[PDB]
Amino acid sequence: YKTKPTHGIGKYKHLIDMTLAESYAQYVHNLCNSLSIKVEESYAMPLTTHERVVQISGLSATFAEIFLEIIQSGVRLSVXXXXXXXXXXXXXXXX
Amino acid sequence: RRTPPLGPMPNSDIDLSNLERLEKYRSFDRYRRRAEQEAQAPHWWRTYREYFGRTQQLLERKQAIQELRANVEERAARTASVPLDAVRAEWERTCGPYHKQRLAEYYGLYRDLFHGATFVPRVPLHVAYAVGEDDLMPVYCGNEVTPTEAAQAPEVTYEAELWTLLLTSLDGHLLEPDAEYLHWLLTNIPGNRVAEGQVTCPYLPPFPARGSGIHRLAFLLFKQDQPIDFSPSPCYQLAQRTFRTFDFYKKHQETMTPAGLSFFQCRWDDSVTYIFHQLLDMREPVFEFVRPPPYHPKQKRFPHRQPLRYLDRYRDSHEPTYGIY
Amino acid sequence: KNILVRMVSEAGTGFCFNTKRNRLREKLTLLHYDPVVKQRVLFVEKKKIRSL
Amino acid sequence: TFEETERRALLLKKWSLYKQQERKMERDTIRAMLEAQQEALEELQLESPKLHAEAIK
Amino acid sequence: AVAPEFTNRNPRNLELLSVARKERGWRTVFPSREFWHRLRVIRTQHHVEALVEHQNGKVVVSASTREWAIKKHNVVACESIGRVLAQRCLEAGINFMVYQPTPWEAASDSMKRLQSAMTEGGVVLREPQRIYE
Amino acid sequence: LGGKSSGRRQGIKKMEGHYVHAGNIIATQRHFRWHPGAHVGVGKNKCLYALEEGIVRYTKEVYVPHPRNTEAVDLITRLPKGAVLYKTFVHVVPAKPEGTFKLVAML
RNA sequence: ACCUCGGAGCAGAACCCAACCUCCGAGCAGUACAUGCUAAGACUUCACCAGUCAAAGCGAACCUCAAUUGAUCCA
RNA sequence: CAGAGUGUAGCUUAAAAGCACCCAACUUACACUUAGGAGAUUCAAUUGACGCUCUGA
Ligand SMILES: [Mg+2]
Ligand SMILES: [Mg+2]
Repeated sequence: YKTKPTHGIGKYKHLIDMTLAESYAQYVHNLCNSLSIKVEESYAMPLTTHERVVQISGLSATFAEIFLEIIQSGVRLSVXXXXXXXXXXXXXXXX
Repeated sequence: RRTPPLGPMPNSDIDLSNLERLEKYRSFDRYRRRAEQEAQAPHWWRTYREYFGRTQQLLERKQAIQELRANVEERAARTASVPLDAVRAEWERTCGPYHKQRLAEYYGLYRDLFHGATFVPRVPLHVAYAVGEDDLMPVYCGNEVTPTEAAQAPEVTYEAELWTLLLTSLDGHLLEPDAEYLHWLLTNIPGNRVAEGQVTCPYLPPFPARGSGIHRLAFLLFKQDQPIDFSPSPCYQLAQRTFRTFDFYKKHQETMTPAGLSFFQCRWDDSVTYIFHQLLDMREPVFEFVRPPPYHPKQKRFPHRQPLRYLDRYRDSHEPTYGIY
Repeated sequence: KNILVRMVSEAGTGFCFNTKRNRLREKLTLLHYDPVVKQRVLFVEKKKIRSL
Repeated sequence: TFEETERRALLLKKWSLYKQQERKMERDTIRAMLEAQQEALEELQLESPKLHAEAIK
Repeated sequence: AVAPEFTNRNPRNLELLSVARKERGWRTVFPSREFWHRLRVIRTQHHVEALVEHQNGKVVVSASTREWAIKKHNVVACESIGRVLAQRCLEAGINFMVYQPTPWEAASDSMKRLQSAMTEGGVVLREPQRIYE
Repeated sequence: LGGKSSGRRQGIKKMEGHYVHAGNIIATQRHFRWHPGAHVGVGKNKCLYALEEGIVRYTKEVYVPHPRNTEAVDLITRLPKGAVLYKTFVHVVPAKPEGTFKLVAML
């Protein structure tokens, strides 16, 4: 009841090659999860070629750098633009 | 009028500044667990409970486990039923005593027999009632066995190197409650054998009245440091055998501590009648079970929107009455 | 869209019940309880009884 | 076949065992880096603040 | 001499008679609280507990690989535990249970195995009705 | 234009501490302003009723939805890792004991 | 222009509460075919009529939906 | 190489636990679930002696 000391006890609203590439993407996702970063989305973009994405948002420079290094440590990368090499992968950021 | 909460409100600490940083229970199981934990905790707002409610040994064990694993090598797992008897034995040896307490608590032996105050039955008591040749019907703590099977006194073992074995019904039959009926009383026993020890009160079978429910007999076993006197012939008089274990424990069992328990359920049977007639020498009491009558509101003069059944609810009874003609 | 129809039990004759069914589709057959027979029995559709 | 399956299970187990160690190692490495960073920031603070600020940017 | 109301005060009396009151409600909340005894299985990392509980919350009977007697000598482990419990149940005289798992839990093999073990032991997982009138 | 609907007369019909016989309706509502607790049922309207003779009591109890009911589960999942939902529950605390053993005869 | 029924505000916390006040909608669908029989005890749109809920029992298994409707006599 | 804090596997008003963690399957992937997996009181009689963290040289 409103006037009772147990007022808002129920209140809840306020609380609320290709294969290889895929594997790599998965790994990246896992890493992100581990390190506590928001993985927003992932795509399945179209000899043959195959692209995968891991959309990321919010990470400080030092931490970000570390993450990048870990990713670096095959196929390719593309996010300052930071490309590298060993089908295709493209971890687009939003820091 | 907005009153502040008496103690701390739930969900206060976890809301925080941001919601998107936290872990959230992606599962249900975690949530369930949390809920359970919360329930277990007390709170200030009434609430459910208000209204209703060695190292070496370890190392050895580890080694054994390792050995087992090696033996398996695992393949079997990739379907082994395991020996149960051995497990049971182990339990008896080690945490059986611990377990027994819980059962006792559930069954209200400590509250009724000892007036409160729990204790661990350390020494494992092993009783069994003989039924023909074999098998001996074992009195495991909690078991249902009939008074036909309990007509003659049982065989007892425990593997312990003095004792006093007792057996009492906790309900208090026939006469007023907070009373108990003893079935025998073995005393000043040396070691594992009953025949060597003395007997004051000899064995009756259980004698639960018909439709009285289920009764809970209890064997008791204590540790004797000092040998002691006790207190009445081969008697079947009921007014002698009425005795409560609490008072007895208090005014006498001072150089004594109980170490072994086993409780045993009883119902009506054809032997009960015999017991009542032959040795007790009286008419056996029959016990039904009567529920309280149906409610109904007060008799209303113009019932209004009830059916023609209104009048059948208030009537004594059924047959057609003819007033005066 | 929906028709009302009467359904006649084969066993436990005399007992008829009223049900819905779409106007476009099949004549209805249905298992259902007869309290006369005191068993489940097949009813068959017979005569529509208003349409709606 | 049975034998093959048995082999396979063992192999899988081995793989699992391997992976966890690697993961642990990675974690350790990360932790080390973090520690270094923590040290470094403190040092910067102690020494010259402008530089620290720049680093942070 | 005999009294009119002999008061048998065995806690489990009205359960075996199949007359004592089950808690009827909680039809929104899970699990349903209408049972004399409930088989609560609690799985974790390492060890798998199994319990027998009343409405009160008093754990009457249990079996776990933590209890170290059965740690001597996983689905198999679970099965073993269940078997042990069944034996325990028999000794206690709890031959009836209610088992209200989550759907996933129900589906799971370990749970099934446990159930089977219980059945073998001689403990039904349904429990008789209250008997009114 | 529009509708003018009559008052629905819903709400609590029996308050905490009232003696409520088996069958008495306790509280009527659309949606769950109260939930069924011990010995309290739910009709098709969500209306709460006493399943036994006894006294009504109200309590704020932790709420766990049924696994099969999806929306609630989702909500639960959404909440942060130390959160518990809580909800109000209505119980009947039974008075008269179901049974009394009486002496029929001496046979 | 409206005339029956329902949901939200006015009507902020047990019900109740108007206007040719402000705003949404309904006059159906879908799944069944034990939408079988009966029955303690309640609620009720401020009357009545209409509505609602419903333990147990006997029969059987192993309802969704807010509104979704209409008396009597007559056919 | 001299001192101080101590010293249950990642982590705990745990006492060999529970949380974390790993592999496979379902998953675009994550998540959930189901099967499996692996882990510890640093060591000698509350005292001493090996390991870290930290401060000196
Ligand atoms: Mg009225
Ligand atoms: Mg019913």
